[PDB]
This record gives sequence, structure tokens and C-alpha cells, in this order.
Amino acid sequence: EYPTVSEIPVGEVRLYQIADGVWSHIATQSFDGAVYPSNGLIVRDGDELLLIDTAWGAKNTAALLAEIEKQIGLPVTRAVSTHFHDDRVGGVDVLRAAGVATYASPSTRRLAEVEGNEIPTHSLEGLSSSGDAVRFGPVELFYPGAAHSTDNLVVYVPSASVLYGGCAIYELSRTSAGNVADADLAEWPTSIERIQQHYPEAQFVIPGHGLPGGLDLLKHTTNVVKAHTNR
Ligand SMILES: Nc1nc(C(=O)O)c(CCc2ccccc2)s1
Ligand SMILES: [Zn+2]
Ligand SMILES: [Zn+2]
Repeated sequence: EYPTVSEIPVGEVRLYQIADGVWSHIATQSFDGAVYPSNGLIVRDGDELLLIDTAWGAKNTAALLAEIEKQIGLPVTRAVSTHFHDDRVGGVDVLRAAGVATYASPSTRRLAEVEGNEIPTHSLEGLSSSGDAVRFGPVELFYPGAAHSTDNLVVYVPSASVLYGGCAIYELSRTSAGNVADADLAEWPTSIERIQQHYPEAQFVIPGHGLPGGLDLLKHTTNVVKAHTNR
């Protein structure tokens, strides 16, 4: 079964096999007085691993590398952060110290610098406009436009029809927006529509936080978003 927030002590990381050569990683961290789970992705890249997002902090991210080495045993050589918040770039310095080449869009790297967060080393070209997609090893990176954040990316694994929505996609059970301080509430439904249009075949959809679902998570998130927008 997919691991839940209460089953993961802060500082520990679980891996979950979604498909051949595709895992999510699950960690937990405190924010504003409560503890939340957070998802990232791991994808086999030939003889190497591509990492999508940190495990939300330096300590969790170190535990992530240890768990990858224990359970999979291939080297993590590249990492992509899908926006500038700490559940995506917090731990980048650990990754870099461990030998991992870290990447993000120019906009994410800039927003991280402005925020005082950790800054991935390398800039990803070709994602500056809503609807842009680029290939990055075994995944496609896609900028759907502003949503949870202005810089947020989603990731698609064609080999397994796995769509990683990051924090622009909410889990089914989540019915309130919570904190959306950096969100573009007006653009977010349009951005989810681009995701739907571009990955109509997705079979597994992983939100940034919580339980995986299917394409139903997109409409679900749009419903939550405008509700918070509708009063
Ligand atoms: N770093 C973090 N991002 C987010 C986010 O919204 O992207 C957090 C709130 C997530 C949440 C809320 C309710 C239930 C389960 C999870 S915390
Ligand atoms: Zn975020
Ligand atoms: Zn988040």
C-alpha cells in the first residue's frame, strides 16, 4: 500500500515502485506547525537514476540517497527540481555534495535565489512558455503555465504512462487549497487544462503531496482551486 504521512517519521524516506524502472519517493516534514507528506520521482536512466525533486530538506534528502543506494543501487547522476519551494530544492546542496548534477528552469533558479532557498546548478532551456515540453533522459518535462507557482513543472514518463504533477496537482482526499501564497489562482485551471490536453494517456498521476490517482486528480484540483477562488 502507498505509505501515508503517519507511517513516515520526519527524517525517513520510503520508496514506492510504480512501474518497471519508476519509483516515487515519500518523505515528511513540518510546515506551519503540522507535518505533511511529500512525493518526488525516481526514473531509471540507462545505468543511472534521474531524480525528480528533493525529499524536502537536507536531512530527508540524505536519507533519500541512502535508501536509493540500499534498495536500487544505481547512481543518482541528475536531479530536476519542479519549482523553487523547499519540498523541491531543499536538499539540493546535499545532492550536489553527493555528486549529483542539479537542474531547474531559469525561472525556478531565479525564484529560489530571491527566496533564499537552495539553487540548482544548471538551467533547463526550452521551458520558458506555457505549453513548452523538452526531453530529459527518460522523461519529458512540461511547463503547463502558472498554477501552484509560476514556475511549476510537471514530468511525464512515457515508458510507463506516469504523470508526476508535483504541487500543481492535489490528492483526491484534499479538499481545501491551504496555503497558495505563490499561486496564480486565476491561471491554475487553464494550466491544468494544458496538462490534460498534452498527456491524455496518463495512467498513473502522482500529486506533489499524498496518494497517487489517475487523471481524475486534475479535475479534482481544478474544483478545489476555483472553490477557494469562489468564496
Ligand atoms: N511543502 C508543502 N507544500 C504544500 C503544497 O500545498 O504544495 C503543503 C501542504 C500540503 C498538504 C495539505 C493537506 C494535506 C496534505 C498535504 S506543505
Ligand atoms: Zn510549492
Ligand atoms: Zn508542495
